[PDB]
Amino acid sequence: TRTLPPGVSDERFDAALQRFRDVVGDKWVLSTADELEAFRDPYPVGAAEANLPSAVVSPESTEQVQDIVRIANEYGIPLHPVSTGKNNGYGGAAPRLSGSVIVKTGERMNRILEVNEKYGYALLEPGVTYFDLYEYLQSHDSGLMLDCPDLGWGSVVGNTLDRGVGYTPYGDHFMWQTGLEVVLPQGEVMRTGMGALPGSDAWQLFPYGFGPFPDGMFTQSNLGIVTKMGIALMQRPPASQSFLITFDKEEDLEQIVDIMLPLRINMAPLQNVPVLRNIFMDAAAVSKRTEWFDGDGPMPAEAIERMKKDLDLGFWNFYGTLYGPPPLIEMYYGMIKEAFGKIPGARFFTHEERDDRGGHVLQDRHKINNGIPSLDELQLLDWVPNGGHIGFVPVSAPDGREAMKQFEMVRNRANEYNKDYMAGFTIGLREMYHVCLFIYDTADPEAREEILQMTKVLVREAAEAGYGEYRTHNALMDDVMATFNWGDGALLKFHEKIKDALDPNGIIAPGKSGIWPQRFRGQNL
Amino acid sequence: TRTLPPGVSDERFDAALQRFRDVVGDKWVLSTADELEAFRDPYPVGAAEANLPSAVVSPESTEQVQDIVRIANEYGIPLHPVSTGKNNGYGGAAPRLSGSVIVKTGERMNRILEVNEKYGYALLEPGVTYFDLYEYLQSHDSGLMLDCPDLGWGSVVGNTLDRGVGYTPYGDHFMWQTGLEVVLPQGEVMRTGMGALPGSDAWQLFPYGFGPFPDGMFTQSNLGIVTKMGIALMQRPPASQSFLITFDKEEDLEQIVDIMLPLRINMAPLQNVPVLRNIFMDAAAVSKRTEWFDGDGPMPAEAIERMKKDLDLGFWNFYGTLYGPPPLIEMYYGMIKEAFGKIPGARFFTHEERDDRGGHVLQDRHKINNGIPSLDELQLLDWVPNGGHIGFVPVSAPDGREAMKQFEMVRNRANEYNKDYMAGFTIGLREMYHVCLFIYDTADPEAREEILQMTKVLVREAAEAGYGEYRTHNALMDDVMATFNWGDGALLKFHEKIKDALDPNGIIAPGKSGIWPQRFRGQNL
Ligand SMILES: Cc1cc2nc3c(=O)[nH]c(=O)nc-3n(C[C@H](O)[C@H](O)[C@H](O)COP(=O)(O)OP(=O)(O)OC[C@H]3O[C@@H](n4cnc5c(N)ncnc54)[C@H](O)[C@@H]3O)c2cc1C
Ligand SMILES: Cc1cc2nc3c(=O)[nH]c(=O)nc-3n(C[C@H](O)[C@H](O)[C@H](O)COP(=O)(O)OP(=O)(O)OC[C@H]3O[C@@H](n4cnc5c(N)ncnc54)[C@H](O)[C@@H]3O)c2cc1C
Ligand SMILES: [Cl-]
Repeated sequence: TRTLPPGVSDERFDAALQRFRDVVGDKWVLSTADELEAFRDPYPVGAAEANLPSAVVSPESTEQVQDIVRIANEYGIPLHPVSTGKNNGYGGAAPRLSGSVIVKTGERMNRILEVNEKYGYALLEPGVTYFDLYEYLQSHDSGLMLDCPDLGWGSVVGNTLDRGVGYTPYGDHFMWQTGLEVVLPQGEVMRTGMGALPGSDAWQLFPYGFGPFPDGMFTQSNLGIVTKMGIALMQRPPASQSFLITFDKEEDLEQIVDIMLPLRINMAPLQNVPVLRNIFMDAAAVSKRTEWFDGDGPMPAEAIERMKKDLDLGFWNFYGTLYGPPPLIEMYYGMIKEAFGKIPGARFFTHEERDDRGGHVLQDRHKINNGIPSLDELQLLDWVPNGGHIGFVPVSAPDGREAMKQFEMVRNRANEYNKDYMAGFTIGLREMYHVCLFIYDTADPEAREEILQMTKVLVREAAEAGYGEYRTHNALMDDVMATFNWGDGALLKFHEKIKDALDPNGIIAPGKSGIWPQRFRGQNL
Repeated sequence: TRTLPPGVSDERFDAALQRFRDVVGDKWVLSTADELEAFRDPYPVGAAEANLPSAVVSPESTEQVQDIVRIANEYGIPLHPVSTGKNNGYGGAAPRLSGSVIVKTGERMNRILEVNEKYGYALLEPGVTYFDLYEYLQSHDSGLMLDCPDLGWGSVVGNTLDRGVGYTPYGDHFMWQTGLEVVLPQGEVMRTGMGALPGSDAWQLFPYGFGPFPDGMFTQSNLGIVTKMGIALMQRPPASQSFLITFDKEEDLEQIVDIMLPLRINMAPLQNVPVLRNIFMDAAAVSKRTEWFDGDGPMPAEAIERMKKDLDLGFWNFYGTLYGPPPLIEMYYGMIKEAFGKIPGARFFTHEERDDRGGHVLQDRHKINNGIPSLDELQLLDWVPNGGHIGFVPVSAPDGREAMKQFEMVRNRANEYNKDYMAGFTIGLREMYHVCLFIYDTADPEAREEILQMTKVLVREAAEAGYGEYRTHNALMDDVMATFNWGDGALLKFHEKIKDALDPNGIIAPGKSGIWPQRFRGQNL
């Protein structure tokens, strides 16, 4: 049965589609069931269908975005803006609110507007992928490098707008975002920062501009459709070296984290984002689950030991990258070896010392940590048939006992649903993330429903222990925002007031981050 | 004549005052003419009286702040929140809107709530000064250091809330701010970030939390009264060394800036915030104008040469600090000397080589750059009798030709209004600030009016050249916000919509950053 926007008749929707076609062109509006299939969540959560788009509209310009927004206000049609729509693990391109129209800005708004070599920045449209930007930098013999997530096919802009992250020293994307242009919910256009000062050359140089600083309000947000965004770019160092440290025991996590923090907090000797990945995560990158175990339930201890031995990895595997002149790299690596070498059974390998199957993750991290985009990690999804994942990422203090508590409680819950504990821990400077990926058969309704029910429990149990998530899937946005309820839900009430003021017709991505406009509030959508 | 809130009778104001006394106590509400004199702008701008407070209220707790806000809503009383009220150069404690009540949060809300050594942060109430925090750190044998502005008597919180800055690697205060608690304009209380997740230990560890990131909306803002704020604190390095480079010629600025940028953008070898100060600024720090010139009009070339020779300084004076093990300091200093030494006439001095009168600024920067608070810079105000200053700080690209343009155009206008050109240039990573302090006799109505009219022209001329200011004085807030008018004033319209939604009764600091609530908009206040 045809997916329609809430409250919009078939006939009114057909009329609205024609209005959208008049703006963007006939071939740039998709609305048949088969056309829309590719815009459904590739990794669906829950057995029942959810997050169904009614159409996709691909504008070519900011003006076209403004016109689309105006039409949507006239008809009361919700709009879900994306850049490349590769938010896989958190819903893909699919809207939180079923019946919403996807506004795929990146399809045609895909220009690199400027890369400035001297000051080190890019000004981008949403369709510029990490692969696209890398190709530009390489072909122009740039001295700059980008910072990419694990998969290079996403958007420099879209990733930033969900507060996505990478692993170089510029890994905090939002931090390095500098200036944006946004179409607000009734169709008006605004530039932030020094972009608001006509003729300023400092849009990509100074983020704040004058007065209240608004750019963060457009991240994980439903307050507009971003059409341009700037980001700072780091100079490529003269040399780099990546390394792996394998740690043999599950319980080593406590000591690893307690050493990681002091080596990272001053940004040296751990100069990049430290990542600690468990054996399940590293095995999934290079092998299928059935290589190790084809039975029912959690993987047994004997099979875990076989993964470690066959791949020459530990239960916990630390990956890092060093940058600078060779003598600096040598000094930092010496410090790292001295510190982590206090853990019995730790073994060290550089990216030059591992050409085996087990070393494939090290080789991938060496690319990612050097701003070389990759799709190697798509192999994770071959862990089981029809593989998909959902991301579950609580934030906590960088403390070894806190890490052990999280490890144990998530693994306990995963075991109940016969899901592997595939996880790592990362630190920024002062904060810790528990990066959990649950991989499952997307073709199995039971597995889809298990994932939904399990992750709802994980969210609750984490919150009960004082951990909240930094980012989440469509299916969990209400649940996660409900955990941030200090002062009787004060934060959400604040967001709601702002949403209603900027979006009185309730058009833009209703329900993103649990923030619903008045007309949808309290309706179990 | 008694200063009253706009539209509020003597009798209604008296009733509101009594309600405030019922909340905070009789001695914590000030409302006599004599009491209020001390809360006037110490460095008034314009001949006519302006920015007059009607009262000062000193709450002891968040709950008291909430009750004050509720009372202000009921009686229509505008509230200007401050921490320590030392925003000298930009209005002091005085409200933009005459007749507003100052809410001096810092008088009694002055506790250090937490200093965490391991993760490196503080959680603070508004009344904690830089001197207060330094005394705490020293007395507890901390391994942390703070980042202070030039004068240590301000508030760690209040400074951050105006996007104030210091000069260590943690010089961007707002960047390192992590979590806040705020009373919104109708009296509800909210915590940002992980503070919104009850029981989280990560309020001061991870700034963003979940969903749209709002903390920037409370800086240079009138959207609430902040009651608590967290900030990250850097670990103190094992050693440090400060240095001065004197450059003899006015025209050397171009080359200095063009060398500064590449030495700073990678955060090495220039590890701290680079500052370049002119001879007027450095002379004023150590001497009176009449030492050099007692005549009418701009200082002649012969007197400028005498300042340089007697103080053994250049026209432009570069100050920097290096941190780390002695070998690292030596290497970086070598790189800096090699690079800047290409400018003919450059001379180098370390903080160990130069404890003469001219070197007093070097010794002060060595304190500031090491998180040691100081009030030595108050000596600037002795340049002339009854000395005050106004801050004028345009932002531009870190380009030598741009610097020369700004130098010349600001100096031209200063000369025309008989004001000394006291200025420096600083760079962040990618952006440049032209830090102008105009010192004048605050007791002279003509001088006050000249300052106002000159700075209005400077704001306009800067905007015409594509430069906007990062921060400004009460008297210039409307003018500066008017320059950020891309898209027919889109930015201000956005701010106004948010202001009216959160503050329907138009209570909090009307006119801050040029943002007026509906009831005051378009009224020439
Ligand atoms: C195995 C695996 C590994 C992963 N590793 C990482 C990783 O290392 N780091 C990481 O960050 N992610 C990671 N992800 C998640 C995901 O792949 C990336 O974050 C990806 O870059 C996001 O998709 P995108 O860039 O296409 O953004 P989009 O899907 O285009 O945008 C994401 C969201 O941002 C908002 N948005 C985007 N564009 C606009 C706009 N123009 N206007 C307004 N709002 C907009 C919307 O809410 C949208 O849903 C991983 C996923 C998988 C499956
Ligand atoms: C010679 C000289 C040198 C200076 N050098 C520097 C320098 O190096 N760096 C720099 O940043 N400044 C500098 N200043 C400016 C000024 O001294 C400082 O920034 C000072 O720290 C600001 O005053 P404060 O900390 O008392 O903040 P306050 O005056 O208390 O607050 C400043 C503003 O922030 C807001 N605010 C404060 N508290 C709250 C609250 N609780 N809730 C809501 N809003 C609030 C208000 O708008 C308020 O007016 C200099 C000034 C002079 C005269
Ligand atoms: Cl409120």
